[PDB]
Amino acid sequence: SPKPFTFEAGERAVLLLHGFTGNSSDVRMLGRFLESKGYTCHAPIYKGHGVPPEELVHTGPDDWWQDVMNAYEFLREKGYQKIAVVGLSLGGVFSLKLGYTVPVVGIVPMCAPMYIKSEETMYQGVLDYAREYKKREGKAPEQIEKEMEEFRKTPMKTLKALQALIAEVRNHIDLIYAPTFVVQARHDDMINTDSANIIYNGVESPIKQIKWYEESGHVITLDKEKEQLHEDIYAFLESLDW
Repeated sequence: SPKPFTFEAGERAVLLLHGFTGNSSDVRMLGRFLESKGYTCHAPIYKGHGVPPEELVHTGPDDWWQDVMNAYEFLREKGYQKIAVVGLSLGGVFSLKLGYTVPVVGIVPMCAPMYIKSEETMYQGVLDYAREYKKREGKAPEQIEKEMEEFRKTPMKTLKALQALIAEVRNHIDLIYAPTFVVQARHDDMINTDSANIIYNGVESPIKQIKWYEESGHVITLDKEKEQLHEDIYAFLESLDW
């Protein structure tokens, strides 16, 4: 069962944030890589995440943002003053929000959405996650159907709040001056890839870069170009003034 992680190495720290329906496993390989390069890493798990999908629908972005802020403070409290933030998908949106909320050395949003899917589409996405999760539990197709029958009886009321979160950060990214590396998969079937240009163009950061990953999908940390992504993130972090 996935759990948060903290790898303590050198004095430079990186906060790693996962995406909606994701968990710390989505950033664990990047954490081990950065630890091996001497960076301290911490990845939380948002409320309703890394547990049975049944628990997700009762949580929302107000809960998940508390987890993000508590994670930042966890690093600070351990004496790591200088923190970069790297985030996948929704974690990338939270990376941007931390970037104008609290002191950070740099931000790497990876496949972060700047625009809104419908509540129906977002809900379908939760349903897909729930079924994929039960498949990975090795449950028989019959058992999955019966469980999803039950699951569909409860709506997820916090989805309007997630739409509102995305629009709010979209409209505040002009407050960001921190060095920003925008990462985007070229073909991403989960988000509008125009988001990447919106972030790149919309921040006030004097120091910024963007890279497109040509053969990757949305969950880019788990996909086939992760080795390159790891090197690119490290090169970016090495270029910053800690």
